[PDB]
Amino acid sequence: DIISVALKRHSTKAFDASKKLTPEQAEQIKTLLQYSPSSTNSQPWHFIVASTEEGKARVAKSAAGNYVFNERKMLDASHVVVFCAKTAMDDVWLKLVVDQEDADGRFATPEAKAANDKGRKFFADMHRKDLHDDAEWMAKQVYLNVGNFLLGVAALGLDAVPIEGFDAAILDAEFGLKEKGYTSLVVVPVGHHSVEDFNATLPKSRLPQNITLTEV
Amino acid sequence: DIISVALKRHSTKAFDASKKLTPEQAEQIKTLLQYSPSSTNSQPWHFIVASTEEGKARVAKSAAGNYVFNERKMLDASHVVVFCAKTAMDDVWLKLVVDQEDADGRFATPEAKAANDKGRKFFADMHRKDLHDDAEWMAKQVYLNVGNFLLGVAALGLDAVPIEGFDAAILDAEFGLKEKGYTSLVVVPVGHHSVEDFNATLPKSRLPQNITLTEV
Ligand SMILES: CC1=CC(C)=[N+]2C1=C(c1cc[n+](Cc3ccc([N+](=O)[O-])cc3)cc1)c1c(C)cc(C)n1[B-]2(F)F
Ligand SMILES: Cc1cc2nc3c(=O)[nH]c(=O)nc-3n(C[C@H](O)[C@H](O)[C@H](O)COP(=O)(O)O)c2cc1C
Ligand SMILES: Cc1cc2nc3c(=O)[nH]c(=O)nc-3n(C[C@H](O)[C@H](O)[C@H](O)COP(=O)(O)O)c2cc1C
Repeated sequence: DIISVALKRHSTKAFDASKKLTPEQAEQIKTLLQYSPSSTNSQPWHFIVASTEEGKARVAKSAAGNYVFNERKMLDASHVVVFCAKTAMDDVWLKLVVDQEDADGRFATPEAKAANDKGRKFFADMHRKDLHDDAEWMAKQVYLNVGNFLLGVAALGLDAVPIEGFDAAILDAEFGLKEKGYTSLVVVPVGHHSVEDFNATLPKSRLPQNITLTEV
Repeated sequence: DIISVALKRHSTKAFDASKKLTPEQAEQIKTLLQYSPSSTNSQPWHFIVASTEEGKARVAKSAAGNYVFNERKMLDASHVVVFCAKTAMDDVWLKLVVDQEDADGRFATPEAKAANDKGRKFFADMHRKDLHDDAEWMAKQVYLNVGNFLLGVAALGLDAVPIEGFDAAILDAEFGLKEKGYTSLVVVPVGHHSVEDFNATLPKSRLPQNITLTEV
């Protein structure tokens, strides 16, 4: 199932504006973003899904300067996801993680809740106090979600492309992510490709396993 | 159904050592690692898949210090992959990627290749000179590959777990990395779950969409 899905999914370079997402797939697109794994269930992310031609326009302002080639993907596609990560990891936000676990039924007795809180506060203190790469630590959790997402919509029969070529500073101001405490990382449109997408036609290229893989 | 994949996948806490992956799953292990997307198709990664008990043993040395609780996962699983990323982005890896694309037939005229090649060195030079996030860029792409991998193995009917609690320095010395020009980031075992894995039983926990998601 998944092997040939991974072998034909491709970064679409041109979208068909009229092919809109099913009312329900517009809710499973929501579902794949939430139920993705994260270091100690940190989930240090926030998502802005733009489905309107008012919302899709505000994001595409980001694709300025040397990013002009990525703007039609922002507009022509039906549903545009903007991946964001926390700037810094506060104590109350990790309190929110465990309490949500508590309500969802992961702990029998109270002892386990405290333990996880500090199993989390071990790794958190490891990165936010000793290594001082918490921003980057949290960012890598979201690129994992990106990867989870790009295979998800592909198997769901939807076209998509991941994009980093955008001016984060404006997208941060446009939706005030600096004020909330977040930073844009990757913009993934999803929709349906036009035959104006020259990548649907071209064969996939990877480097051979003898270069990339080691068996022991 | 891929949505049911995201709702039934779980971080396995105990593997059954007997149930080994079939050689076809053992040839499918490699393709998901190979055919994952990449920013400018850099693919700044290397994978060590350890398939026999002595190969699995060398990896499990990482989880010997204050990470012992994660060590049996590396021991009982059948195929253990440790994701690695390049230290620094050389010019020749940019040379081999595009040359490999040319060999697979992506460029009609030679001019298209050169355009593709430096559009790559636009992002590359930006991260190695302008941004200073030479390593962190070569790290986030493989966390993305992890994400693609974690849903692949779930949909493949396989049990898996991401691991960060390991001594990167030890495993890098163990297989003589960074001299290689690579770095361990995450260790992913995959195999089949044992009766001792009480994570398969617990209800999935996430933060509610009202917290993490904004529709515009
Ligand atoms: C998986 C598991 C294995 C064993 C031997 N037990 C359990 C759980 C259990 C309880 C709480 N948590 C918090 C937690 C959640 C996520 C992450 N994370 O992946 O980050 C870390 C920690 C995890 C597992 C459990 C329950 C509910 C009752 C009993 C007696 N047990 B257990 F027998 F101790
Ligand atoms: C993090 C990330 C960022 C990307 N950014 C862009 C981009 O800015 N512009 C673009 O045309 N493609 C972008 N891509 C698509 C890649 O060029 C593409 O995945 C790679 O060439 C392999 O092609 P494939 O998606 O068909 O496997 C990005 C991919 C990733 C993973
Ligand atoms: C990057 C990453 C690193 C992880 N490292 C560990 C780890 O070191 N030990 C562990 O028990 N679980 C680890 N996990 C599993 C997470 O705790 C788990 O994904 C999270 O609690 C949600 O659980 P789920 O995988 O069942 O959806 C890791 C997960 C990710 C994504």
